[PDB]
Amino acid sequence: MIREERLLKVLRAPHVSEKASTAMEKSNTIVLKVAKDATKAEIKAAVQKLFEVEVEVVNTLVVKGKVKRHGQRIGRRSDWKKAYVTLKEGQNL
Amino acid sequence: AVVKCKPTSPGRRHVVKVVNPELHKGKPFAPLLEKNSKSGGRNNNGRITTRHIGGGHKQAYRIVDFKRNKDGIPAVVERLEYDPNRSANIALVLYKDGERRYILAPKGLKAGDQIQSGVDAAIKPGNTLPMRNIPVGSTVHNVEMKPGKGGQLARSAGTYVQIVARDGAYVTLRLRSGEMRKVEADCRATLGEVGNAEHMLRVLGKAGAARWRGVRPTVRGTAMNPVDHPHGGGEGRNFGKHPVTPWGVQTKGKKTRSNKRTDKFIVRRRS
Amino acid sequence: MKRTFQPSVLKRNRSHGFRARMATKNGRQVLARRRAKGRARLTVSK
RNA sequence: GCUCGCCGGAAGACCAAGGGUUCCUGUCCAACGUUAAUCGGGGCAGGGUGAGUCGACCCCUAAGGCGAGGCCGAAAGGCGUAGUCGAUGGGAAACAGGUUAAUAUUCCUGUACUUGGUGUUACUGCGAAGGGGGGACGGAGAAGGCUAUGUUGGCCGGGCGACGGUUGUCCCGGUUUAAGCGUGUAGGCUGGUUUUCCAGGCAAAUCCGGAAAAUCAAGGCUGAGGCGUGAUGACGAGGCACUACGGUGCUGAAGCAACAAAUGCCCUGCUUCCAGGAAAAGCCUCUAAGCAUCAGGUAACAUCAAAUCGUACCCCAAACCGACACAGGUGGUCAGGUAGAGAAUACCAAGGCGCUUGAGAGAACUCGGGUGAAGGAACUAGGCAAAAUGGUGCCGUAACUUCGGGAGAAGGCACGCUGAUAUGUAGGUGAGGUCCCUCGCGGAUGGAGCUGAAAUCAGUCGAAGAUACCAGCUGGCUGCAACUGUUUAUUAAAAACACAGCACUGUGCAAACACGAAAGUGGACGUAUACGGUGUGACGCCUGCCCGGUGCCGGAAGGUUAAUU
RNA sequence: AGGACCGAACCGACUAAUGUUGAAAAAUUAGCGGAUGACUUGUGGCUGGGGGUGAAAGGCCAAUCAAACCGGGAGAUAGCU
Ligand SMILES: [Mg+2]
Ligand SMILES: [Mg+2]
Ligand SMILES: [Mg+2]
Ligand SMILES: [Mg+2]
Ligand SMILES: [Mg+2]
Ligand SMILES: [Mg+2]
Ligand SMILES: [Mg+2]
Ligand SMILES: [Mg+2]
Ligand SMILES: [Mg+2]
Ligand SMILES: [Mg+2]
Ligand SMILES: [Mg+2]
Ligand SMILES: [Mg+2]
Ligand SMILES: [Mg+2]
Ligand SMILES: [Mg+2]
Ligand SMILES: [Mg+2]
Ligand SMILES: [Mg+2]
Ligand SMILES: [Mg+2]
Ligand SMILES: [Mg+2]
Ligand SMILES: [Mg+2]
Ligand SMILES: [Mg+2]
Ligand SMILES: [Mg+2]
Ligand SMILES: [Mg+2]
Ligand SMILES: [Mg+2]
Ligand SMILES: [Mg+2]
Ligand SMILES: [Mg+2]
Ligand SMILES: [Mg+2]
Ligand SMILES: [Mg+2]
Ligand SMILES: [Mg+2]
Ligand SMILES: [Mg+2]
Ligand SMILES: [Mg+2]
Ligand SMILES: [Mg+2]
Ligand SMILES: [Mg+2]
Ligand SMILES: [Mg+2]
Ligand SMILES: [Mg+2]
Ligand SMILES: [Mg+2]
Ligand SMILES: [Mg+2]
Ligand SMILES: [Mg+2]
Ligand SMILES: [Mg+2]
Ligand SMILES: [Mg+2]
Ligand SMILES: [Mg+2]
Ligand SMILES: [Mg+2]
Ligand SMILES: [Mg+2]
Ligand SMILES: [Mg+2]
Ligand SMILES: [Mg+2]
Ligand SMILES: [Mg+2]
Ligand SMILES: [Mg+2]
Ligand SMILES: [Mg+2]
Ligand SMILES: [Mg+2]
Ligand SMILES: [Mg+2]
Ligand SMILES: [Mg+2]
Ligand SMILES: [Mg+2]
Ligand SMILES: [Mg+2]
Ligand SMILES: [Mg+2]
Ligand SMILES: [Mg+2]
Ligand SMILES: [Mg+2]
Ligand SMILES: [Mg+2]
Ligand SMILES: [Mg+2]
Ligand SMILES: [Mg+2]
Repeated sequence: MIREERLLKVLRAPHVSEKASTAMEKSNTIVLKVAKDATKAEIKAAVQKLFEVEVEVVNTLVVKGKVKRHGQRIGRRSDWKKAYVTLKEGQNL
Repeated sequence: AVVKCKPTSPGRRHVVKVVNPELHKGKPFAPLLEKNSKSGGRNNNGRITTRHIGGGHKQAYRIVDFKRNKDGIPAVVERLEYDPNRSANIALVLYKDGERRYILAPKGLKAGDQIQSGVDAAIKPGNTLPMRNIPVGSTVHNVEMKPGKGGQLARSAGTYVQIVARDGAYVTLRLRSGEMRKVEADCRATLGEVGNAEHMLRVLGKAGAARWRGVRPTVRGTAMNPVDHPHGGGEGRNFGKHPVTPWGVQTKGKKTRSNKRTDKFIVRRRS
Repeated sequence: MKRTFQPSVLKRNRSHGFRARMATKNGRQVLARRRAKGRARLTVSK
């Protein structure tokens, strides 16, 4: 039983974009920004308990941060985790 | 069974092969097999310490019974087999109690023959006895040096040892080298000679044949520079010096044995 | 033609990596020298 | 956009390594791009990488590494046992269709499969660090049976032709379907079963190994492909409608056969040879300590779980190694048509490109090529370079020889197209039909249809029929080296090195010898028919004299002679 | 059968021309040798500088080799320019 605090930690932000929106309309999938060390089970439990929604499967990928340049200085953005989590055709979050 | 190849190609013209139809054409007895990877003449420091070793065919090691300490139980020769690890052929024997072992195949030992080891075994080729129990003048092979240690003398193809005399707890033996050596009379010996005596009649025929056996080429010292051999140097072919090893030791007639511990067991040197 | 540097991450890590340096006192002297100089990158590991 | 040209065993597609956002979209043209640039692998901003089944991770080990104690060493350290790591190798499981600007075996649809944990039912002897089996293994060679794939016919849809002809023996296109499950086939291997005993497998074993009985005569395992199902589905030419002109949506015929056929599969097979061809685990089986109306195992069902990391993009290259957007280097897989022996070669398909300065002119000279009167090596150090030869079939072929060769010696003849033999032959493949049985993926016969060389005779066109690309120059005397190999990466490929063979010599095993102050290790899990060193260098005929000098081997009467006393 | 024969891939490097501030700090083009073996190639591993490795050219040991490279003794010494 994953604790309340861990569940409250593992969710960070929704992922807003064209592909995420299309997943929402078509496959009933919401796309999330989650913690880097958050596992599929933790994401599922947190989504179920805080969004009050029923979940069937969680797909995860890690995004590699981009190396950009700020005034001749090298600088890199952080890696992050993105979750494709599918809702079971009755909740419409 | 010594047969020469027809000269269909320059590398076949001089080849002479020894082929035994008596040998087993199938796979060896698996439970008596072990792996032995190759060294290439390199020691545990990784340095070359014996030259001219490398490459060659993969070989599996056959566990061979050099002790023959399973006295009392008879055995039958099941077949003869090719052994890549040695010149001599090996024989698979089945003991009547159900155990199988490899032994060096002596001259004349064929499938179906019986063998036995012990103090009370008959004097016939293949049987092992203490030399205390073997008549003086018997041709033996696979001779122990220390009791219970296993055969160490006369193991190559075609070799044997002559039991010359027996006085005290010691027997005088004549070795293949011509040396006369005293060994303790409790040391076991197998009657007869080692088989495959035609092994020395083979002609390799080509350089690749020596390469298949894991021998790498030998470079004459006189053909290199003085920095890396005592024989090196010269404008054209020159020698002008006494022949030595790559390490400077005279290599035509200088004796190198120095073992005072075993000097007492040598009756006469090979000369 | 075939030049001298043929990259391989595994071989590079095993030859010059942090674990390899730490495995001998001479390698630890290399690390001590590079820390004393102030190197931003001690080894090829990162 | 329409023409043109180039690659197509790549200049196409996909893995691994390596790189790391170069991927996609919007915007910008300062600097970068060998020119311009509206363009870019450039700048700036956003987006994009979805797995129980792919890989890593993980279980198991090779070479090798590290290494508790240990052995050794001024110190630092070296080596190594029990162990523990280490893939380039062994070990469970997923396919087809569809979808984005950029991911897909990961997403959706449909159909599957593996492993484990829990609950129950029924039955029951379970239990390992141990035993046994298995995993588990080389080169070459040969068929046979298949498939990928191709071509042709049939079928379906469309067409009737810019210029003579084209309702046909005509033109164009399509004719696709998996894993899984069921079947156990061409073929490969092995004789089974129930008894009684036993110096073996460290003890035990009912398992393996050995000894004997009786009985039985067919049991067992393995295995491509095919067929049925999967699939009344999906895909499908084209057609109807828009289009923001990028594309979107609906509908949807035929969807069969014959023949040819791999270097892929059966095949970790079979035949054969000598140079004699990993390990460990998973897996199966056997018991010991020990638990024993419990545990624990087997089978059926229910349920839950299969985490984490990688997944964009280049990848024979403008993204990797070469300072460059550099004519260089870079392991594996895929493998269409015509001709062809072919993965050569020429032209093409799918697909991908015109190589990031152009425009004129038509001097010398330079580079890369074509042709050349008469002569034909006169050139030159030297035929350097060029020119020439070049295929298949048949005929024919010398000295010499180690009897294999020399040899493709040399030299010569035929070669296209059409018809007949023969409406398409020899041969190959083979449907029906009939017959039979231990009934099926069975045998005998039968031969329709399909495919199909080569030869002969006769005609026929050209200067020329191996017409292009492709593709030996040949012969004579002689030095050296026997030969195949190797070498001065980057001026030397050779007569130099090596070699099989020969000889001398050392070495009795704790071998000699080598690497190590040592412990150890190699030699070698070898044992004188073996191992090291040295010289010579296939083979043939052979290898003469000198031991004064130097070295090495043996001897110790005498002389001299150290530490020591 | 074969360190057998012709010939692609693949490995090499005999001749010539070009190039020589190169397209390239060793290549290109046309020819050339081997091409089932003493063959070739991937991945990983071992051998360390008076040392290794070497079918032996003083070859090679990261475009460096009759003694690698880096740091130190070090401002070696220089009757020489
Ligand atoms: Mg899923
Ligand atoms: Mg993932
Ligand atoms: Mg030797
Ligand atoms: Mg020799
Ligand atoms: Mg020389
Ligand atoms: Mg010297
Ligand atoms: Mg001379
Ligand atoms: Mg002289
Ligand atoms: Mg073309
Ligand atoms: Mg960028
Ligand atoms: Mg782009
Ligand atoms: Mg510009
Ligand atoms: Mg860009
Ligand atoms: Mg210790
Ligand atoms: Mg160690
Ligand atoms: Mg180990
Ligand atoms: Mg391990
Ligand atoms: Mg691996
Ligand atoms: Mg893509
Ligand atoms: Mg077919
Ligand atoms: Mg092949
Ligand atoms: Mg991709
Ligand atoms: Mg360069
Ligand atoms: Mg360019
Ligand atoms: Mg390039
Ligand atoms: Mg290559
Ligand atoms: Mg081609
Ligand atoms: Mg001109
Ligand atoms: Mg010209
Ligand atoms: Mg010309
Ligand atoms: Mg003309
Ligand atoms: Mg002329
Ligand atoms: Mg003329
Ligand atoms: Mg003439
Ligand atoms: Mg002349
Ligand atoms: Mg002249
Ligand atoms: Mg002249
Ligand atoms: Mg020429
Ligand atoms: Mg020419
Ligand atoms: Mg004809
Ligand atoms: Mg002359
Ligand atoms: Mg030669
Ligand atoms: Mg040659
Ligand atoms: Mg050179
Ligand atoms: Mg050269
Ligand atoms: Mg030893
Ligand atoms: Mg010589
Ligand atoms: Mg000679
Ligand atoms: Mg050959
Ligand atoms: Mg040849
Ligand atoms: Mg070379
Ligand atoms: Mg070339
Ligand atoms: Mg060839
Ligand atoms: Mg160099
Ligand atoms: Mg020096
Ligand atoms: Mg000083
Ligand atoms: Mg100075
Ligand atoms: Mg002076």
